[PDB]
Amino acid sequence: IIVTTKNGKVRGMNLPVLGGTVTAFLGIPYAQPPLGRLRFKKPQSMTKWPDIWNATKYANSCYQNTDQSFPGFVGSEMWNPNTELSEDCLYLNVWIPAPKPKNATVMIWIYGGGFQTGTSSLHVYDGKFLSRVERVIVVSMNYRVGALGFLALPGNPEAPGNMGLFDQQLALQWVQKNIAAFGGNPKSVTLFGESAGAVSVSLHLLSPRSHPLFARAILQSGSSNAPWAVTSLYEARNRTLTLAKFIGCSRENETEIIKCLRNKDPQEILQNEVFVVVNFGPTVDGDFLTDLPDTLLQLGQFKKTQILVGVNKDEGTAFLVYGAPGFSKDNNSIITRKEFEEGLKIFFPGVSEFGKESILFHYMDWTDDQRAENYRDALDDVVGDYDIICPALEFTKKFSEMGNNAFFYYFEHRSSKLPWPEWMGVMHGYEIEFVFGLPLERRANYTKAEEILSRSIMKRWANFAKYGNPNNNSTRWPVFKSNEQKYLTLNAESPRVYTKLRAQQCRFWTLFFPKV
Ligand SMILES: *[C@@H]1O[C@H](CO[C@@H]2O[C@@H](C)[C@@H](O)[C@@H](O)[C@@H]2O)[C@@H](O[C@@H]2O[C@H](CO)[C@@H](O[C@@H]3O[C@H](CO)[C@@H](O)[C@H](O[C@H]4O[C@H](CO)[C@@H](O)[C@H](O)[C@@H]4O)[C@@H]3O)[C@H](O)[C@H]2NC(C)=O)[C@H](O)[C@H]1NC(C)=O
Ligand SMILES: *[C@@H]1O[C@H](CO)[C@@H](O)[C@H](O)[C@H]1NC(C)=O
Ligand SMILES: *[C@@H]1O[C@H](CO)[C@@H](O)[C@H](O)[C@H]1NC(C)=O
Ligand SMILES: *[C@@H]1O[C@H](CO)[C@@H](O)[C@H](O)[C@H]1NC(C)=O
Repeated sequence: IIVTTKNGKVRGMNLPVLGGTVTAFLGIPYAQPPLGRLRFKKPQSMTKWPDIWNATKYANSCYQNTDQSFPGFVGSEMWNPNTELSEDCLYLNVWIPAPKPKNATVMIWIYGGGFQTGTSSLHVYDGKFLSRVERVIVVSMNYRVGALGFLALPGNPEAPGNMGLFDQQLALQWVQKNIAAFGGNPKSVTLFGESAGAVSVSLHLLSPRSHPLFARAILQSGSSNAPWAVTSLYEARNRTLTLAKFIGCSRENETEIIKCLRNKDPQEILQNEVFVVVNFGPTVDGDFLTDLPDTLLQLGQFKKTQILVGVNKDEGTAFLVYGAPGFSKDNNSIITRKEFEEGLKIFFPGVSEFGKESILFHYMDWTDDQRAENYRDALDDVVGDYDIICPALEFTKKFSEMGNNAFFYYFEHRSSKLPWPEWMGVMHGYEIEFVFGLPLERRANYTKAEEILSRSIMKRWANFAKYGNPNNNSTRWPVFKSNEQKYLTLNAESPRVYTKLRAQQCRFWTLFFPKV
């Protein structure tokens, strides 16, 4: 099982997957290690090796602070890295079906994590089931996060900004030059990702030099037009200078502020990263991204192709348990009105006190919901609608006004193995295990219905990658058009077709709230 690339030969391994076999290549380098003078710089093309690269084990994860908000709790630690942390982390993984195909569709996964955390070696990102069941080739790459991936000085090639996004772009370039040798069709590539990875996929749609590197796109719970996605270039010069003051590298000569940072330790950078305020994420760098995503969308400046977008029913709950008063994973988080208004101050830092009164009126005082859970559920809807759902709906509507086919889903199933409490519902991030087919292993002790639901989701995802349409006697997933705006619910009982998701709420965020 040796495949010959353009930089050398790589060895793989065969995995027993669901009574069959899947060939996996874990840890193929796609760029020179960004060590020394290459730190904070854009990735350089990988050098050649005459030997055989073994690629039989998940490579290193990029340096990142780990989540320690809930010690020992699996619901938080399942997202922490599971390999050694090092700056030498620019590697990718490939999963080829067995027997080897000849022109298989390729699906490339881009993990999320607020552009500060994440790795492709997580168990929930294991592509072997998807390659087995749907006979697609699955690719995933590690890209730099935090300051080491998004430290920005305007126009300074020592730290230009969006380095982590260029890491993804170079990994897409590797697929165009090498996936044919593995049995994949370089003209049938689909990008899919979740949260910050969905922001990444939607930024590749807005980056012209990425257009020829893929065919279609899938956005799970994220889009680059979200309020938290992209900063301006001056906003990114600040924070970069603020970090320099905290770490002790303040210079009046800018290009040598980076020479001081290149000689600090990676753990030293991570400890001062958090004191700056997404502290180091995508910016309008003028190279990868030339304008704010909302401007590029209004100008029609994006790749014209099909997209598949969707959100989960309870997007906001995961946000609230990490920094909102009254919320806890150890009780029902029944909050008072005072705690509600303090939650708005956290998630709406600059808005006025009348702006917060507008939110409270449209989500609470406009109706008669006198349940004890009113303020709690409404604050989940406020954060979910403002930060995830309504931006994703606006992204899909823009692609539809221009005449591109789009498909929208509404995930409603809560995993029977969800470790978080019940008040959090269908959380941000917990559709991924159904997309990657984890309920198919009967030893994982998912319900039989969850295995069926997972096979359905994997089929719809793979159909969209292969044919540009997720759809047969099953419930048809209609096209999302700008007028009717039909979407499909994803659940274990019976998927339903509805129209205009959260329409009243999104009309408040896009038509009325900007005016207060
Ligand atoms: C759900 O849980 C949250 C989180 O609380 C934490 O988990 C709980 C399961 C429980 O173990 C808690 O003890 C634990 O902190 C609850 O929200 C927290 O509520 C507590 C009070 O119950 C708040 O702590 C208090 O805050 C005040 C500062 O504004 C201050 O007056 C208090 O200190 C005084 O009183 C204590 C006695 O409690 C005394 O020891 C001190 O010396 C002092 O006099 C006290 O620190 C937390 O700030 C709250 N947390 C947040 C994030 O807001 C929540 O109430 C609970 N909900 C339900 C419905 O049960
Ligand atoms: C690569 O894998 C082969 C086959 O298992 C093994 O013989 C070899 O030792 C490995 N290479 C290294 C450097 O360990
Ligand atoms: C794969 O399909 C593309 C069109 O999608 C075609 O141009 C190409 O020749 C095919 N390659 C192989 C190896 O079958
Ligand atoms: C970043 O911006 C804040 C707000 O204007 C300012 O006070 C601070 O000095 C800036 N940080 C710099 C220039 O390092």
